[PDB]
Amino acid sequence: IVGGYTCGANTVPYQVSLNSGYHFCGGSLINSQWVVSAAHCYKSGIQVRLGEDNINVVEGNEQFISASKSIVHPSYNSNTLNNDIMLIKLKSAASLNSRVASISLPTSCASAGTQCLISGWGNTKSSGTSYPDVLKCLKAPILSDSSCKSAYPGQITSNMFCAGYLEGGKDSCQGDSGGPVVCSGKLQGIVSWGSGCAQKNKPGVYTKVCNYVSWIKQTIASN
Ligand SMILES: N=C(N)c1ccc(/N=N\Nc2ccc(C(=N)N)cc2)cc1
Ligand SMILES: [Ca+2]
Repeated sequence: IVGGYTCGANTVPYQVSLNSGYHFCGGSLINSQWVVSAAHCYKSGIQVRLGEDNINVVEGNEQFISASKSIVHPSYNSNTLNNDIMLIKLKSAASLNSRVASISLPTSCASAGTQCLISGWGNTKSSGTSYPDVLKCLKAPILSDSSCKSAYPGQITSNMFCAGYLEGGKDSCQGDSGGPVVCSGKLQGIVSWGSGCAQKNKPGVYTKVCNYVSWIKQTIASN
């Protein structure tokens, strides 16, 4: 997260870190046994780390649970990142508590202008690299689809939206991938992609979760 702020320990209790020996993506807990992340975060041997704040220090609220199953969206296209969404089932149910909480799926889509909370342990620099240890947060509005598609001609699909600040300075970034964009109490976005980070006229691109709620619910119900 570039230009964000320190969330505060466990203030984003649905935020998970996906770990394969190191943090490599965020993900959002959607129930005790399921995380949603970006399909581009897919790897074998994922451990989901819940209750994390400082991802490099055991602070006492963590639950580390291995994934039993990863389900990448049927139509995920890694070239275009269209349908950049994946479900990860945990080997065992997370113990839900105030610091490890699920986030509601949308029942409908969010609108341009809606303010969202984007969070992650991704790079905090737009030039160069600094990875934070504690969770970073960014409040960012959903941008009109037209500004999104103007920003990234030929790359934005109906399964994507832009959020952030065309001015630059405030964005998600590498390492935030897969993490939540939560708007009005619902997971509306997954950190998906962008050009660099917090660059002028290159807002964050986010998987449009509300397109996937049927698939998520059906997939979870069947798995
Ligand atoms: N500007 C953003 N919103 C944004 C930009 C990039 C982004 N990328 N995530 N992850 C990512 C993963 C791997 C590489 C790599 N092969 N070197 C680079 C980036 C996630 C969000
Ligand atoms: Ca920790």
